Amino acid sequence: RPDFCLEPPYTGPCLARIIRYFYNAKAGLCQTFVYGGCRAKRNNFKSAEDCLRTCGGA
Amino acid sequence: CGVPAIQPVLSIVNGEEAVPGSWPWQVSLQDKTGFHFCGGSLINENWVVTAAHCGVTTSDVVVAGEFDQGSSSEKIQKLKIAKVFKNSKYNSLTINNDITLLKLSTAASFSQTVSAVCLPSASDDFAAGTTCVTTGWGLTRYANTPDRLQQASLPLLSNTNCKKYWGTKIKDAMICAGASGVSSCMGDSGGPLVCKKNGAWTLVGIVSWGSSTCSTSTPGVYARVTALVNWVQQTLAAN
Repeated sequence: RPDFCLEPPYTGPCLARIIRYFYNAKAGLCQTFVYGGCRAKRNNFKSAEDCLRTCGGA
Repeated sequence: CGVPAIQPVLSIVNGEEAVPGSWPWQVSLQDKTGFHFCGGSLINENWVVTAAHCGVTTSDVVVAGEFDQGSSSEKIQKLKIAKVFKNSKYNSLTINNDITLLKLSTAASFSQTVSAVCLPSASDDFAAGTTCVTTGWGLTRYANTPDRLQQASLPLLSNTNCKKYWGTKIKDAMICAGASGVSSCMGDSGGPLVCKKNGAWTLVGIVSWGSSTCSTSTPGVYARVTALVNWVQQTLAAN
């Protein structure tokens, strides 16, 4: 899997409170986090399914 | 516009609870489940102005006349969004031109707790040092959002002083304010930064971005409404 899957979630400098998903390699599951709205890193998905299809097993 | 039926009482991290309904143009942008993700400002009965980075869609709703998001009994107006008008010049990289207009499917019913904020003229000059106000339900501690609407008074900053910290990240459609002991924080985006113009509260900025830890000693950055108001008027006139 892509190395970006191993990066901690990134909220960014914008001040929104948008729910996104990131893959947590420590648990092996995608979890929710608050995204600020801009400059998203790649371990940031709009659905748990997208996240699992891209990072599952990382 | 710009004249609350209920006068606010002044004197967001380090802000204070607002008098219920004293910022009648403040709306809460929520998803289909009622989850608040951004703020916004009513500019008339059929339009709301917010930030482009909020990514609002027609599936989201505009909640007007709200004060306590933790109160189920509180009377509010859940308004459906007919169409979203994101400024095509919004730069997803520099965050410049961070503004979006929301056209409501059904007009909001103005009242003592629901009304519009005034818009400035493109040539208006709000001097640095001017004490303005920003409001919203964003975090009060950098954590869940506060239930009740918060407010904070803060000074506008000169571009020169803002750049002393942010450097070249400050673009022409941005205006800074703060670094004075308060700070907008997650959940405040899209909300208003208002200053008085001949006694009427006028939208000078839209919460955009800033300190990644909501530090109160760092300049907050807002979309500069004077630089984007012509786009606003044009969008309304065409729709």
